[PDB]
Amino acid sequence: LPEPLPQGQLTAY
Amino acid sequence: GSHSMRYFYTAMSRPGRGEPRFIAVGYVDDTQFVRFDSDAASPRTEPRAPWIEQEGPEYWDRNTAIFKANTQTYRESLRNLRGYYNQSEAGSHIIQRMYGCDLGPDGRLLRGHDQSAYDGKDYIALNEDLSSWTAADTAAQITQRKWEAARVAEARRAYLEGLCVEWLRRYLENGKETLQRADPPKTHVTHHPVSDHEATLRCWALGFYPAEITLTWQRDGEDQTQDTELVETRPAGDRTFQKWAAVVVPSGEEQRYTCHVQHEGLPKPLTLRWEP
Amino acid sequence: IQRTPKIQVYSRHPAENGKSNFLNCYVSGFHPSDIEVDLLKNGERIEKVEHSDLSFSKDWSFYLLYYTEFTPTEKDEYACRVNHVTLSQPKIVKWDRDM
Repeated sequence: LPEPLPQGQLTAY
Repeated sequence: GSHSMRYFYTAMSRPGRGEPRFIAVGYVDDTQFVRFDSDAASPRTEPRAPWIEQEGPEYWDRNTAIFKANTQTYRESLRNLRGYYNQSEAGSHIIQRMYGCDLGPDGRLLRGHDQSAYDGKDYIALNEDLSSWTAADTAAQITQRKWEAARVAEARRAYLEGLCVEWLRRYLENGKETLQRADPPKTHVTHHPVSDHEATLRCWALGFYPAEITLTWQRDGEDQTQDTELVETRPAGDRTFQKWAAVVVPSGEEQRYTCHVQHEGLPKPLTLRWEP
Repeated sequence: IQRTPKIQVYSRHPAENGKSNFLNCYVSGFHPSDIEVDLLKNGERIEKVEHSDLSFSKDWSFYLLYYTEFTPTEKDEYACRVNHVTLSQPKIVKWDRDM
């Protein structure tokens, strides 16, 4: 299973 | 013995040819079990190993949501990195990410991994402590600061120590008949005369799983590292792998050479010679 | 900045004339990921060739397996044709059953 999405938004590079 | 799970993300920009493509693949050891491709006619997470097919629709939709959201964020990230490096909007660039967990033969978490590259060069990595970052340069330091501000490492650690390990153990059980089965190499030595006083000895290893293997030629019990031609281990296409090692030997000296094979599927390490 | 692909052409099983097999072209060690790989039968491109999903090694370089069913004979010539940004001309690698 891949890393689940965080509560807020994914942090871009 | 030991086991690992890995996800590999590749995001590729292509100015004038649509939005950046995002591809994700998942492996357990040397077995791929999942794919996602943003370029597919209908992008969705897809099974690539028989033992993952039993997972329910909630598994597949969760994966798809994750990879779809990542697709969008990686496009933003590619724009960001282009800026960090003052690069033209005309070039194609690539972000890669590899992450996952290792287990020992227990199997408890041995260590977590989370590493990224830009255009094939190391960009940023989570340290072994799963708490701090190594940035490759001043651009990657910008990425580091915003990951530090967003508590990214904390999230990475929780995943790597928890769900990564839990799901790896689950896959290892569900696919035990293959994932926890080592297939030994089938071996033989071929002889090819090249000239009147030299011949090639090629030591073959075929049908093995996992890919980890050591093939070495010795002359009088001494390793021939610099004189051994060693091809890259290659997949057969049936889960198994292939490799050969070759040495050019003086004709008549063939029996002074021994091939040595090490693989986890072997009851014992093998010593082979040419059998005329 | 860019890495040229390693190319191996080979069969899944030991080649036996008149016996159905799989012809493989494994390209690896390359960067960036865009690559063109054709399998040739007597110089002519084979239709319906499949490939593995894009993945990469620890050094970040990409690898792919292209493959199709084939039935080896004594007289049929098989090859891989590979193009990449690193290569000025497409590279043809012939299948040698002893390789």
